[PDB]
Amino acid sequence: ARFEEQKLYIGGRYVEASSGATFETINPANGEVLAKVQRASREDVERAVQSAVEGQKVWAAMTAMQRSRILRRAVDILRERNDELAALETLDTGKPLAETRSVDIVTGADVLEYYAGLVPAIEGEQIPLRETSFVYTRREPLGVVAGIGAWNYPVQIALWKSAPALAAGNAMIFKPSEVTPLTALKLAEIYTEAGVPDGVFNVLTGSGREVGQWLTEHPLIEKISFTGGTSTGKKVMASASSSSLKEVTMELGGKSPLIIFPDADLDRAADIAVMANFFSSGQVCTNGTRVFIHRSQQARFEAKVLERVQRIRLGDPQDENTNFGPLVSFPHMESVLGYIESGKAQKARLLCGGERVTDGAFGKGAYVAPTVFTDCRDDMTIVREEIFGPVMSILVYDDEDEAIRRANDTEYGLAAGVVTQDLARAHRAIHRLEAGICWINTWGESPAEMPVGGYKQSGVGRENGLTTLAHYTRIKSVQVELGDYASVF
Amino acid sequence: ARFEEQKLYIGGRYVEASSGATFETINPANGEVLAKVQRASREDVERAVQSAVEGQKVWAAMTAMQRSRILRRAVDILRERNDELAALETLDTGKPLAETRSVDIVTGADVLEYYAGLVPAIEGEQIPLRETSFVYTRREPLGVVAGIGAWNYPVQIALWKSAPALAAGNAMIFKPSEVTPLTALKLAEIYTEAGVPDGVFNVLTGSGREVGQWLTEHPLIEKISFTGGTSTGKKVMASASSSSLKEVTMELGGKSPLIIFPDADLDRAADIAVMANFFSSGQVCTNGTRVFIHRSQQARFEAKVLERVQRIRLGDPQDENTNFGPLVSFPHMESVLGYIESGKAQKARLLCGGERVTDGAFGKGAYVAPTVFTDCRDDMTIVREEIFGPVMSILVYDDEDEAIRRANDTEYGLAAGVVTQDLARAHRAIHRLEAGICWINTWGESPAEMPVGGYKQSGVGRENGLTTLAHYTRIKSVQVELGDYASVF
Amino acid sequence: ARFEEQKLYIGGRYVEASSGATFETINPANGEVLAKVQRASREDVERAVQSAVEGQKVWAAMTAMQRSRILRRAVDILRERNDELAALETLDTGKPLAETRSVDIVTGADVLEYYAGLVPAIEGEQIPLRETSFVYTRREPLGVVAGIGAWNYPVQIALWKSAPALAAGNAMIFKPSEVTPLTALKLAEIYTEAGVPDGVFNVLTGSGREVGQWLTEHPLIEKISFTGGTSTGKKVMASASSSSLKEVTMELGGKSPLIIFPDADLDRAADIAVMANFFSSGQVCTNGTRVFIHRSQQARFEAKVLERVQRIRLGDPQDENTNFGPLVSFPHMESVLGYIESGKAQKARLLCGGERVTDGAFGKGAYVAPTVFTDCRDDMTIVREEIFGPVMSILVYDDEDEAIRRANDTEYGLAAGVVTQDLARAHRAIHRLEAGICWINTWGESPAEMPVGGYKQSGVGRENGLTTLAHYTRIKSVQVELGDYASVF
Amino acid sequence: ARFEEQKLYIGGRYVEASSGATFETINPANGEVLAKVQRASREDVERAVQSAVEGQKVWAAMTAMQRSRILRRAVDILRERNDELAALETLDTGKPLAETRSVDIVTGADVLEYYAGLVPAIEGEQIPLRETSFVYTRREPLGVVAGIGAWNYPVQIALWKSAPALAAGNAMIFKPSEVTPLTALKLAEIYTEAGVPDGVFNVLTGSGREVGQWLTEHPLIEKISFTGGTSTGKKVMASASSSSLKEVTMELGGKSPLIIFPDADLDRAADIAVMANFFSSGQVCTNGTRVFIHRSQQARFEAKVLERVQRIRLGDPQDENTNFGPLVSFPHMESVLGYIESGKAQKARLLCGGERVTDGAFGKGAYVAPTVFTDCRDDMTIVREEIFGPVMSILVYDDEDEAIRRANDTEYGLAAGVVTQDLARAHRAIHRLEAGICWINTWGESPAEMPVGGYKQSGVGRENGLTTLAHYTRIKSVQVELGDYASVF
Ligand SMILES: NC(=O)[C@@H]1CC=CN([C@@H]2O[C@H](COP(=O)(O)OP(=O)(O)OC[C@H]3O[C@@H](n4cnc5c(N)ncnc54)[C@H](O)[C@@H]3O)[C@@H](O)[C@H]2O)C1
Ligand SMILES: NC(=O)[C@@H]1CC=CN([C@@H]2O[C@H](COP(=O)(O)OP(=O)(O)OC[C@H]3O[C@@H](n4cnc5c(N)ncnc54)[C@H](O)[C@@H]3O)[C@@H](O)[C@H]2O)C1
Ligand SMILES: [K+]
Ligand SMILES: [K+]
Ligand SMILES: [K+]
Ligand SMILES: [K+]
Repeated sequence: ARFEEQKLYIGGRYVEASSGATFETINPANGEVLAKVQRASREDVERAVQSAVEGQKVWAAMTAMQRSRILRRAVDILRERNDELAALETLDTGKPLAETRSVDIVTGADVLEYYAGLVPAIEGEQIPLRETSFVYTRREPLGVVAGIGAWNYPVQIALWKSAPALAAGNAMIFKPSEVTPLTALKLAEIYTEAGVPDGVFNVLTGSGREVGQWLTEHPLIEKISFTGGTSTGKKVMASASSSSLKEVTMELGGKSPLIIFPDADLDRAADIAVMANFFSSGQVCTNGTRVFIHRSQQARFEAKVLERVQRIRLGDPQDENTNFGPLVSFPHMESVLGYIESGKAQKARLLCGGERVTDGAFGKGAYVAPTVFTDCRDDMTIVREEIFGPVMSILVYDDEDEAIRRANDTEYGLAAGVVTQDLARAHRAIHRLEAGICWINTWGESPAEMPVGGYKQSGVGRENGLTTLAHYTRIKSVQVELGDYASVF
Repeated sequence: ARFEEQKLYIGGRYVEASSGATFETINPANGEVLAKVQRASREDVERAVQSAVEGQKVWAAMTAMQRSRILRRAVDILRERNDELAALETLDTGKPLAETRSVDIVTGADVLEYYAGLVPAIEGEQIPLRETSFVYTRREPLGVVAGIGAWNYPVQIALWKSAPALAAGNAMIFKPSEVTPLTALKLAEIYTEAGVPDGVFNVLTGSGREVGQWLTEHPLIEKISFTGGTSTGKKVMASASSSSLKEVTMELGGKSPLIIFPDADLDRAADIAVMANFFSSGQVCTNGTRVFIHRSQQARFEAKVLERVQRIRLGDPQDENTNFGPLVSFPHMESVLGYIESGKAQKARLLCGGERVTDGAFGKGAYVAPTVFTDCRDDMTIVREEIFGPVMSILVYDDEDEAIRRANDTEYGLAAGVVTQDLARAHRAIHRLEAGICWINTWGESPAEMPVGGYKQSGVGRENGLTTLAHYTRIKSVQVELGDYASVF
Repeated sequence: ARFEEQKLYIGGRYVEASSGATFETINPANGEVLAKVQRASREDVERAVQSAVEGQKVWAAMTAMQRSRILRRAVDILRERNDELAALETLDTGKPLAETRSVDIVTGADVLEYYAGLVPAIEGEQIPLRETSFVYTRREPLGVVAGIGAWNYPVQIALWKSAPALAAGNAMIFKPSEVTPLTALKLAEIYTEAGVPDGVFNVLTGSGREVGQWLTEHPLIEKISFTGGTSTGKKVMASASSSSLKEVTMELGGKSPLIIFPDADLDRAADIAVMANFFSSGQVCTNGTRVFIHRSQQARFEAKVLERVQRIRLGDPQDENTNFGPLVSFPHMESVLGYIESGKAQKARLLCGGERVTDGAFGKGAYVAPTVFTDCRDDMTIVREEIFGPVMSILVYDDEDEAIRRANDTEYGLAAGVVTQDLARAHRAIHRLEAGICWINTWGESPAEMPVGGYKQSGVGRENGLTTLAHYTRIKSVQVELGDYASVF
Repeated sequence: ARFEEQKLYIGGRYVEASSGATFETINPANGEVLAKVQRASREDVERAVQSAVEGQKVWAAMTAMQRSRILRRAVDILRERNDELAALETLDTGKPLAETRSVDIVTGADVLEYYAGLVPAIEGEQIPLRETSFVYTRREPLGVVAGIGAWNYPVQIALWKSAPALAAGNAMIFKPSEVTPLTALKLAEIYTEAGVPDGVFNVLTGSGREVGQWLTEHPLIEKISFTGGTSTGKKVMASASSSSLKEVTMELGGKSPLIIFPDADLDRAADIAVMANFFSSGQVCTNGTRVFIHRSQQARFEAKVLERVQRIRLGDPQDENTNFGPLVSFPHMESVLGYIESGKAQKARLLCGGERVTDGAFGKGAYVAPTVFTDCRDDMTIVREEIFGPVMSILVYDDEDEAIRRANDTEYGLAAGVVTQDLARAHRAIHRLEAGICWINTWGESPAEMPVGGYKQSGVGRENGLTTLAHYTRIKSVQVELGDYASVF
């Protein structure tokens, strides 16, 4: 009701969907309906694929430096419109304005800026075999690719997916999460306004079980880049494989361990622990939700965490002084409380929070308190399963190697981190920790240069860094024969 | 009956399976039963996984140069045992001794030799962010991986899969094709005898719908490398994804185009065409089974092909003078004849062959004649579908761009090739042809340095070359923070 | 003088030289003094180094993307000021405005734009040795470097040297040729205006015998990048070497061969030959001044060359219709006339030109007519020596291997090119030619991505491409021991 | 003489010099003449170049894997002959058999083994410009190169220079130090015995003033790789430069700092310091001859050094129990004694040694006792100059930035190292140290994978690692024009 009805974006403009259906997006801070949003039909998918196939030909036909200049213009527009977009993202996600205006668009554009600079650097190889033959490889665009977004960092994800895709000369059809479809459409406008050819970046809104599914099954789409839950991830990846043997990137969930070594500065450890659990109200996939503390440090560490949790400024996300907002959706809140209850039921020691915040106004949003459990065990549900809400589990150990083994003891493998002042501990531990994203004495920083993604069931492929650009191309090997050809027949 | 009963190979030795079942492998040249072969049970898979998990730890703990030296020793043994292995491969596949002793083991060991030299070259990156922080990446072994083989080049495939896997410090459990399980077991012996730790290369025999399936579903196996039909490929890839989100390499089938440009030397074109269709009795996946000839050259080209087909020495594969043997299996022969019949039924012009060779002795094997159809059309079944037997389809064109468009007009994309003496034609055509493996004025050569694999539904990932070694590792990003950490809380 | 006296540029501004000496730059089109120019003293060099050492620390302390953004801003300014700069360069060099407006600044800025995007891509390696030790490398700035320019492409050369230097975090002190000091001072203003810190790009004017010598001798300068004559190159490289063991880049002269094969399009061949000899009035280092024609093509090719030479618009370089200006200076003209005279004396056949152009206004300038000699012999002075003027030598050959051996029979090795339609001959010929810069069926194009430089006495090191960026850093290996250290004592 | 007269090695065999001049090599342990050695004449150099030019063509014409196999065979032979070679090297250099048996040949062969595996990995780039033009690069051999060796690690240095040279398809003419010519001649026999073509590795004996000079001046040699003193390095590099513009590699001397931070394990620190000063009797270029100790640690650290020095087994290098031999020659000894005398004169505090060892057999040798000076000052001769003998200078510091600035305050920059347990200090310190070879908590280890070389006046270029292999090729860019060529004329 707050906004005009949102339409699909195809061929450098808004078009009417052909399903007759809509859905609504809700501000989770107050329950207000933000907008009616159209549902893409199976035929709308077809339209967007045809648009993308054509746009990609125009885009790939431009020179590298031409793509580079256009993507830079988009970066520039993103910089200037940083605050408008953050405000929109705060409305849609409930995340504090303090975060969206300094992180979401900022780090999204950083990656686009990075890749824009790298377009002329994409190169194949040359390999001499003998005087009369040699080989060269070509890195060619995949063609049409599809991105599927999650709801925790809507625009950032769109950017981190579309940037390398477009830089490598592909077209992307992007499906934002049903929960957070607003910023994705703005991004499509900005691309068009920067000079990105019609059809190169199209946005389809709708549900994953339909639109997402249809993108995953389409025989003309070459690759799917997905970000979401491990369970969904497996279904998306399977449908992508069985339909037409597509390429896949999977950025999934985790239960990332944070190991505080017994020599650690507990102030730093505590700051890290709280950042690794309560930023974006605990809705970051790389969150360090299993915190290992050595028995000699438990009491002091718990106190230091407690002092920090107590000063967390939960509040209205539109207030600049807020640094902890509501969760993204009332149903997701219900799921987090469900997990919190299991922690209580399973005799984990509640250190703080554990409840919904219902006091005046807060009752109108989906606010869960920053919750900390301690004296947890490896068989607890809060320790084994991804919660995706502000729930830290503090776990005690006595042997550093035991801590590592337990850290590794999971089907997840997204992130890991250690806090220590010791050279040998830092590097030796990090080397044995089975995860794709590893932090020493810090947490959460994810530079454009740094390739990120999960080990095991936390992912397939990577985002950011040089490697990701390469994986939005396909290798063609060309053997040139300059001498004679011999047949056995 | 010819050989002892074949057992599983686990932990550097032969072990009894626990299914109680066996199957038989047949020499397709004479129908003789070569050997009873044990069927791996679900519990045998578990045993091989546990063996592999342990072996991989020993192997990965050795230095790079230590792995290098051992893999070189294996190469050396492969060189010395080249003729024994070829003879065995000829018995199992029906492929001429002329091919197995100069190609199969030779090119298999070449790739192992290549990768052996490259072990100390595997490196991560280093990226400075600022005076107080930097990033380094590590390329770490995947751990336990599984190879699944096809029956056309049994030992070569095992080698091309296991070489980069082992070089990157992984363990591989290999499942050869039911049709051709013999050489894979020999390879396992040779690895052990070269100094490869127990469990690093294990072989399970059995059927794909069982053992293959169980490997694909296992939660402790990190990656599946598969080589086989596109249809099977899609099922394997989906099961690999849905079970535990494994990494995948898919080397699948194709309907690769060969375009003869109107300036081409027709002698060379004909030699290429016949090599690209009748080597290994037409059972090569990269076969150029759709041959485009310009209307001005059709008559002369057909004659030149005919002169070459007529001198093909079909015969007993154990005779050195044979250069065209039977197909791999009587059922596969029945399938090829089925396709041949459809070509006749659909009014394609039979140029030669088209029948089973039943004359004295040949009636005891599964021999199909080298078959050539001409005046074919893009909607014919022999033109649209992979036959995997000695069946060439000659197709006529008038516009070079039309030829390219038609070459591209398929869901396949494994290989492509052009014959021309013109600089501009060669490179411009090859650039527009949608395939991973592209030949100019030659066919079938696949050097260790050259990464090979399909576009579209012909594959995911690559084999051979530097890139393949890298993809048997996983990237870990490590960010080292050397300065202060700032918390918003 | 047309312009005010030109001062040194040190620390983000113009400053007075302390030599009390000047020289003048003259317009070679009319003999007018463009400007008095100050000569740097030793003290001024010392000042420039101090300024550079301080600038470099500030520049290096910024982040990659900060440097990137600043260089991009410089690109924008160069794009805007393209015409002003072109006009100034035309005054200083005598090159036609039609060239300077479309080549010099455009391609200079192109290279800067390329490197600006690459700054965040500069990466070290990481190598695992064993569980308790690993290595990582850093690519660190060299520090302070010096670029010494040539007079034929003054601003372009300043840009191709300073771009990777600055992109890699260095400061550069640049000394333009005393013949063309004007545009380098403009570039320095532009860098400063773009946000490049004071001291990072300083310009010293003066002679090679003084200022240039002092730069190569200075113990605080880490690298000299030099473009100019081979003889001078040797002296510069020896002084850089023996003084303090500096790294060096040398882009020197050539006598590059152009081989026209009997299957060449002769219209393309003649276009290529003329472009390869008469662009910038033949003052391009990579010029194909030895043109090999097959005997069967001689008459026809000479006629085609003559048709093109006759329609060359020799004239006032400020007239937009001019495409052939005077030479850069009167003494250079005289040197070229001497060579021309030598050609007549040694009985080459003059096909056209061979004389100074003196009619009307031309006598006030340094105009040499486009000159073609034919029936040349390998022992002729005009065939052995770099003339650096508009003088083509046509050499007849009978077979292809003979042409190649003759092409290679020189101490030079800057560029080479072949003209042919045959696929095999193009690549095979090019692989045998001993030159760093090779063109097939074209000439002169030098994309930012393509490493360019000389073989043999034509060069050391490269410019442009990824490699050049790397060669403006130095490698530091860091070995981290995480385990025990064993002493033998 | 112990051995027969040593001849030149040219073209796969020994040949007579044409100088009619000889010199002798002497065992520095007893003063005995080991052998007469022929001096190469200019004609002999000319012969060696001709032989090399022809060998290189044969070598380069083989395939990568053929070269690889041949170098591997050389590795095997070196492994077998390790003890014979060690014993010979001990005779020529005076280094303890315990070092030569376990370091010199082992690590020399290690590097050869590394590069042998890398030959097939040498690759060019391919860059697409537009649909009608692309670029590929070739990495071509340099051709004939020369290596000039030093006397402290004769065979190792011959191996580290020749390995990448030969791996990249070059021929190398090697001139060992006149002080230690014996093992280089052995290596040449071994290469030939392994299947290296005649002329590919030739050895010339003689002096630097003659033979070495003639090699740097020769117009057909493409590159000089030099290891030795900085002063000589400058002369060599200037002669290589000014003669014919050769590429150069310089591995020069140093005054490398070892910084012991207040949080260091002092037992490790003392072990590191002693190893960094007294291994090979202190005749290692990367030696940490400036040892920085914090004031609070001074007394304790000196005592720990003294305990280790006192148990050094100075003795007959042929005794396996010896771990500290004499210096390489009597004049080198005298130079070291002069430096020691200078240290006493300038009032450094002698902690131990400081004298020639003359008792019994020792007087027949060039034995200098392990010497430690302490309370040194930055302006002392022993602190500023490379002594290249067993002389440690201990320098006290008060804060960490002071130590680093003082470490950096030198024209040298070969190696640096820090000892500390702190994570942040280790990396931060190392990043500020101006040296090409940096060790954290260790010293002296130089893996084949790790690029080693000097900053500043300690070096130009690198040895070992991937980069060094690349720097033994030259880059040729090839631009293929597939479309029209436009001329302005
Ligand atoms: N790696 C990281 O950093 C990550 C960062 C982001 C959060 N991360 C993950 O995101 C999850 C939140 O999402 P969820 O509440 O579980 O819904 P879903 O995971 O299904 O929603 C994701 C998207 O999938 C589309 N979708 C749904 N079903 C589909 C189907 N069958 N076929 C095709 N598509 C389908 C759907 O429309 C939506 O757009 C968390 O669990 C985190 O693990 C980690
Ligand atoms: N790219 C190239 O070059 C290639 C080179 C080789 C031939 N190439 C391909 O090989 C095919 C021949 O094989 P096919 O007659 O169709 O049997 P299948 O393709 O099923 O046999 C392949 C393997 O899959 C295992 N398997 C079967 N079902 C399974 C299941 N459900 N889960 C898990 N595994 C399963 C099975 O046990 C066998 O080992 C040809 O069509 C070529 O395209 C191209
Ligand atoms: K995975
Ligand atoms: K695919
Ligand atoms: K050179
Ligand atoms: K230097």
